[PDB]
Amino acid sequence: RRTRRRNEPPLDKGMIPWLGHALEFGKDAAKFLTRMKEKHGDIFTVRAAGLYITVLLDSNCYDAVLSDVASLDQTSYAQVLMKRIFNMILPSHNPESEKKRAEMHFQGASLTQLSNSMQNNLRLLMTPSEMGLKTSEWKKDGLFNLCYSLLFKTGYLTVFGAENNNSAALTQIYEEFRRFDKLLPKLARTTVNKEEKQIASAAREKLWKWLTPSGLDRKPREQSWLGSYVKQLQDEGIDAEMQRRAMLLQLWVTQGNAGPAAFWVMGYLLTHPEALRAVREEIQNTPVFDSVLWETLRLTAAALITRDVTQDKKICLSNGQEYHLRRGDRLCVFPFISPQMDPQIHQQPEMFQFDRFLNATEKKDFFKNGARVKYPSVPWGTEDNLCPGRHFAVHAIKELVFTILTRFDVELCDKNATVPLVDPSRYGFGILQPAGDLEIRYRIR
Ligand code: HEM
Ligand SMILES: CCCCCC/C=C/[C@@H]1[C@@H](C/C=C/CCCC(=O)O)[C@@H]2C[C@H]1N=N2
Ligand SMILES: CCCCCC/C=C/[C@@H]1[C@@H](C/C=C\CCCC(=O)O)[C@@H]2C[C@H]1N=N2
Ligand SMILES: CCCCCC/C=C\[C@@H]1[C@@H](C/C=C\CCCC(=O)O)[C@@H]2C[C@H]1N=N2
Repeated sequence: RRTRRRNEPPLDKGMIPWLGHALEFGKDAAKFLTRMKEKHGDIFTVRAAGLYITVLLDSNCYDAVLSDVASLDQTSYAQVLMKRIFNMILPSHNPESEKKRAEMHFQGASLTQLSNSMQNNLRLLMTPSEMGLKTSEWKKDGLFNLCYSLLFKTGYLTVFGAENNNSAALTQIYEEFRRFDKLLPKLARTTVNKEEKQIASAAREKLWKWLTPSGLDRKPREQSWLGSYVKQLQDEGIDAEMQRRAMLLQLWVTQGNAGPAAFWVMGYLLTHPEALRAVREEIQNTPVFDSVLWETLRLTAAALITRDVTQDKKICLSNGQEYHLRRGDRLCVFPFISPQMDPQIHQQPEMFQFDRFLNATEKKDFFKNGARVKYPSVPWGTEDNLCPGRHFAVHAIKELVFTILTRFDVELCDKNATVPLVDPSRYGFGILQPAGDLEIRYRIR
């Protein structure tokens, strides 16, 4: 029987013994945590599957709290998730030497080269023939499926240097990946039913084979990002089978957000003609588009930054009140709920307004009840630990949007359509994914 100690957050066990709020937290994390915020405020502790999870939603505390890596561990949870989702183990892996390299390969001159290759690869994949325009003037597709297809294939070819895969082989990989990706949330939660466990297992196995071209004598490039990664695993005594499985882990890490983000960007522009105009005008340093991307990320970048509490920690909210986390609990931080979707910070937060971050110049002054908000949106995580793939991802999103808007005419099938609702299963996992899709048609401009 867990009991609240002095200055611990509000405690909400739910009614189901042991299990607590696990189901509901899992089904839709935004709805459930919003519910709890309303009930309890900016900090509260929830029971889920025998564990107690403290959630911090006071955005000005995020950095200072998360900077404390002595009290807050990413690694052990990442292990469990790695096992549950990717059917993977990496005994004796040092995550530190590979965190450093991920940061170096995706910035500076290293990023310039990858971005160049990304551009070249996107051009190869946006040929009339690649766009399915060999049979008619117009081609019907879902905007989401199209945006993911194009960025997945570009990211893949660029980051893995997998030109060994032909046009139809890339389509097969993407489609298999999608079956895996679709199931990744349930898989992360251990909520997979019989059929879904089999589909997941089947997709993983095809991908493990396809992503490592075993039969080919392709000398590894050990100075590349992916090559140095495999070499490290090999030097750590990690067997060939696990190397093969790490490829699917690295595929998700690098390809599972950008295409989806580009979908939302395009979705919002196609449904907001004034935003589309201001972007199209600009396409002839891009302050407008910058704002459009940042708005899109406010609405759809929903990582649930999670940590295990390794030691008791005293924590302070903006009002000065003090709370105690206890060793063995989890801590979650959710910038989606606040600041991104906080109505006291961004008025009408459910609405896409392209200029939200433009003055009458970048808008940088934001407030909650007269308090300065340093970070009005937090898609890349916290200032101490910013996503190392962000510059690459933004480049890629720009490149797709630019290209589509310039070389294609793209129309919504239903003239009055809006962007689909969000598939709530996605909250916590990065860029959100549409419930259904946005039906479009396109042609060579
Ligand atoms: C729209 C695109 C993306 C978004 C919104 C996003 C979001 C995030 C967030 C919020 C974190 C912080 C995780 C944490 O603190 O626990 C993170 C970390 C990370 N991201 Fe991304 N990401 C994106 C794209 C990418 C891409 C394209 C790559 C690879 C090229 C990538 C690689 C990584 C890696 C390796 C980390 C781990 C940092 C660490 O904890 O050591 N991400 N991402
Ligand atoms: C505890 C899980 C840590 C996972 C560390 C690997 C980072 C993965 C990033 C992901 C962002 C994280 C989303 C929520 C993961 C939970 C967390 O990092 O606390 C996706 C893929 C890549 N960029 N975007
Ligand atoms: C939502 C995220 C789910 C994907 C799982 C993320 C996996 C994260 C691993 C992290 C730590 C996991 C295991 C390290 C210990 C290896 C072991 O003993 O199995 C970092 C980055 C990657 N490898 N090291
Ligand atoms: C990685 C963040 C996205 C996950 C979406 C929410 C799902 C599961 C967990 C939440 C609790 C909900 C169910 C507990 C089952 C997870 C487990 O067995 O570890 C919070 C955040 C994560 N760990 N604690």
